[PDB]
Amino acid sequence: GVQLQESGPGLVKPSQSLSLTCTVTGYSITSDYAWNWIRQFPGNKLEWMGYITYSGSTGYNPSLKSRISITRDTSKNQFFLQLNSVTTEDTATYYCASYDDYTWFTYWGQGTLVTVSAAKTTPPSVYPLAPGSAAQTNSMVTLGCLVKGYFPEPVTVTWNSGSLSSGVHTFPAVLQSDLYTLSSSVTVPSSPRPSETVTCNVAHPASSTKVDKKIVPRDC
Amino acid sequence: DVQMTQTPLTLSVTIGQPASISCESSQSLLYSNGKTYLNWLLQRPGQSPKRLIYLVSKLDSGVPDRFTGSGSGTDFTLRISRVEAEDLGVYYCVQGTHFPRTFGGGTKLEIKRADAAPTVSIFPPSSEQLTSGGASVVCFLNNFYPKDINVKWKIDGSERQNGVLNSWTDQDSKDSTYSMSSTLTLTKDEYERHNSYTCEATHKTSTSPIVKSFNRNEC
Repeated sequence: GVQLQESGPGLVKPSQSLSLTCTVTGYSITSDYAWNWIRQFPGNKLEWMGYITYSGSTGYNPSLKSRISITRDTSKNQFFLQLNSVTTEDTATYYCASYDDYTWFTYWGQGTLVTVSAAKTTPPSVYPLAPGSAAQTNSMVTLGCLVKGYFPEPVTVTWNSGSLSSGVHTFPAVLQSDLYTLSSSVTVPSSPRPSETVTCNVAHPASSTKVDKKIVPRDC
Repeated sequence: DVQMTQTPLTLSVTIGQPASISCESSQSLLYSNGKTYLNWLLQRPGQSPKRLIYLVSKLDSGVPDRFTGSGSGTDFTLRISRVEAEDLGVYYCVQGTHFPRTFGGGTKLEIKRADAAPTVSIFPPSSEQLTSGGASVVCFLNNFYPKDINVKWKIDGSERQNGVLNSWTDQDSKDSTYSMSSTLTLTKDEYERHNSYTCEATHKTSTSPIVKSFNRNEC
């Protein structure tokens, strides 16, 4: 199986230099093809940045020329992207991809989110959202988790470690005062809760955070 | 600097019917070797762009018979014979004939669904948060359609607009509905000065708004 994967900081200060690594497994970046770095801006616009051929030659997008660099380490089978004097306008998801507009060869990485900002990394606060006296009639019960005050993106939310996913809606984070707030709701039949336990797991990579919160009812 | 214009920007299609997206460049994409370098990418929510078509009509490995590509020079078209739920996402057309390679704005495909009234649930602040001196009241309006939804908060009968954070989700690829999150944040003190909290929603599904509330003193 073929595969590309990006690695690098998720947070970078403006003016600093962005440095990403793309590792390829299952094919030699020296054999054939051109290896590319593409970025997707929030709003969805994509932007081809540059490439490095299996021969060592590179091509860069004119608008980036002045500050872009793509090199490689053929012995590790990975090529790197270096962008200088990054501004907040460089916040985007960076993908590495390889393809031929002629053959059937096409592979994209998973992408890595890169936020450019002065703000400082901040672990999130997690709060369980239990009904007030909601669980009464209907056979379904909705519960929730509030993830607020973290930075930067992203956080991963699960319920019962993945055990539960059937009816989960995890809402997109909102930036409100240099900090993010996100929420996640889960609806289960009235038989599971509060009978059998329901937990929301939250992980904030940047801050090496791992928090589990059980949704226990309020006595009133 | 070869502009790639797509149309429409957003396409709503009812499951089982054909869909059509149009791509058009500022310059011919026909190359000197007689080959046209135009591809169609698809990006489902939470995932990476995925090529579906190259050389304007050649299908990629694993791409369904449903998709079809055609065009020539400066006008290409992606036709989906019959749409399915697994087709939700953004469609982009790329050009690899003239440097630099450029993409179209992308076309968001939305599934036209049967109207659904939101299921509303409201949550008081958790004692754990109040301790920090903060109070966030949350309101979830799950699985509804269309996306046209309006939320309004009322504390002790009077409307409050400041301190609200709304968040919508992408169309559910499973039932084709949307869900929204509305959070009203107050300080510990202001929350304790009022008792009746109401989350009110107005949607195409009903003539009178859906209401959910709670009294701070009751639990």
